[PDB]
Amino acid sequence: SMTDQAFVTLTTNDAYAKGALVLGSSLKQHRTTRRLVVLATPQVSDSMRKVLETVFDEVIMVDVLDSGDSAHLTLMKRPELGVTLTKLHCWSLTQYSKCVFMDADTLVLANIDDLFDREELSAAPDPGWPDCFNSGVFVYQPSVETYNQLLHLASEQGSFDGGDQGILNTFFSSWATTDIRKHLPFIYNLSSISYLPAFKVFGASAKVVHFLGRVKPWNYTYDPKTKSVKSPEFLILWWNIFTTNVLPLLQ
Amino acid sequence: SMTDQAFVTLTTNDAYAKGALVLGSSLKQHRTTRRLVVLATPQVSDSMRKVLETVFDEVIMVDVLDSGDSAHLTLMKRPELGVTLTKLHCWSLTQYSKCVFMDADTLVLANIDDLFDREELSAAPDPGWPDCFNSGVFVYQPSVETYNQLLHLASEQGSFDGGDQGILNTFFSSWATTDIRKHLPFIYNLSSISYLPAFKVFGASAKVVHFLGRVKPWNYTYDPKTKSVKSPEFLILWWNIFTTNVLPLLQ
Ligand SMILES: [Cl-]
Repeated sequence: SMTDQAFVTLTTNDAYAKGALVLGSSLKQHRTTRRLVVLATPQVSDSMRKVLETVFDEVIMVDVLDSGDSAHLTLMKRPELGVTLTKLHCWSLTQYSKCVFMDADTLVLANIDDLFDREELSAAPDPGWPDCFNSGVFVYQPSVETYNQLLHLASEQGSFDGGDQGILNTFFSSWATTDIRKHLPFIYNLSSISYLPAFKVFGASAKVVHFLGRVKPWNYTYDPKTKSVKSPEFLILWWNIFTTNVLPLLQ
Repeated sequence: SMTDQAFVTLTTNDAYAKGALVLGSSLKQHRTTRRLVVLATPQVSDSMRKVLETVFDEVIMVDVLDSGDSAHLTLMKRPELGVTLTKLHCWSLTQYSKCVFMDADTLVLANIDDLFDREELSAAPDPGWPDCFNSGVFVYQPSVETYNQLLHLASEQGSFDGGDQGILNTFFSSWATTDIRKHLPFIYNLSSISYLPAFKVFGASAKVVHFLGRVKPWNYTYDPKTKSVKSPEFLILWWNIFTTNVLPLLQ
C-alpha cells in the first residue's frame, strides 16, 4: 500500500527480537498501512530471523564488525558504540522517503500512521531532561549524507550518554527551541517510569508505551495461569500480544 | 528602574519565608532591574514580615479566609485549595504589566531578566510529564479577567494534582502544542531531582534551580563548621546565601 514509508526497529540479540516481534505485531493489530522493517545483527540466530520474517516485511542485516560496513572505521575509533552505530544505519534506508524509528522495547496501543505527517527530526520530550528528545521514537528521512554526518559526529565526540540519544540530540540540537511541530506528544512515547496525577488524567490516551529501566518486558517470568508476572496493564498487554499473536506465528 | 515589571513569590508560613528570603537575595545578587514582590498570608508572623521587607520591595498580604477576599467563595467550594487560590492572586497584581512567578523553593544562579522578553504563559517543561509545564517558574500578565477565569476553573474542577500546576496546565492547555517561544529552557527551572549525563553536559548553564521533593533546603540541618548539611553544590549555595546575605539583614 505505502511502499515508500516504514516503521523501523533494531534487534542485536534474540531477547530484543522478542521485543521487536511484539512491537511489529502491535503495529499490525492497529492496522498500519506502512512497511515494517527490522535491522538485525548476526548475533540474532538464524532461527530467530525466520521468526522475525513472519512479522516484518524486511529483515535487514547490519554488521558493523564487517570491514565492508560503512560504520566499521567509526567503530574502530569508538568501539563502545557498536549498538549505536548499528541503530544509526536506519538513515541508510534510502529506499524509503520517510520512516518512524521505534526501539524494540516500545509497544503500540493505537494507530500512529499520523506520525508520517511529521518531518525530520520529530520526537517526544525525554522525561528527566525534557529539553532533550527521547530517541525511542522518532520520525526521520533516510539520507546517506545525514548518516555520514552522524558517523562523523560519533567519531569526533562519541555520545555524551553512551547510547544513541546523546548523539542524536547533539546532532539535532535545535529540537528544544525550534518548531513545536517537531515535538511529538508525550503520548507517542510514554515512559513506563512516568507523575501519577498526570497519568490518571492523560494516560487513557496513550498511543505508544516505552519500557524503560533495566528490566525488559521479555525478562519477566510470566505465569499463564494467573495472566501475570513476578516483580501493570502495559506489561500484561506486552505478554498478551506475545502469547496470543507472536507464539502461533512460526508454528 | 523597571516599576512596571516584577518577580513574584509566595510565603504561607515562616519556613517558606526563608525560601523567599533566599530567592529574593539571589535575584538581587544577580542584579535584576525588576521589582521583588512576595505574597504573604497571616500565618507568616509579623516579625518575619519585617525580615521580608528588607529583601522585597512589596510584601502584599493575601488572606483567602477573609470574606472580603476575591477567592473566598471559591475556597468554600474547594477548601483543600487554600494555598493554590492564594498563589493565583499573582494575577490580581494589575499594577504590573508583566511578571515572573517563582516558587519560594527556587534559587537564581544568573540574571534572568530576559524572561521579560516572553509572553503569557511561558514556562519550562515538567520532568516526568513533559507535556505539562512546571508551575514553579512562569511568565504571566496580571489580569482580573484571567484571575476570575482561573477561580471559575478551580471552582468547577478543582486541581487534577491538588496544587496549582494541574489547574494552570488545564487553563493554559495549549502550552505543549502551540508556540515554542512559550517553552522556557529547562535551565530556567532546573529540577533538583533531574539524567546525570545530560547534567554533566548541560548543568553548568543552569540559571534557576528548583528544589523539589518533600525535604526543603531550610529544613536541612546546616553545620557552619563544615559548610555542609545532614542527609550538593545547590543546597550548599542555598545555605551560603542564607548565612551570608540574609542573616545580616534585620540585624
Ligand atoms: Cl513554533
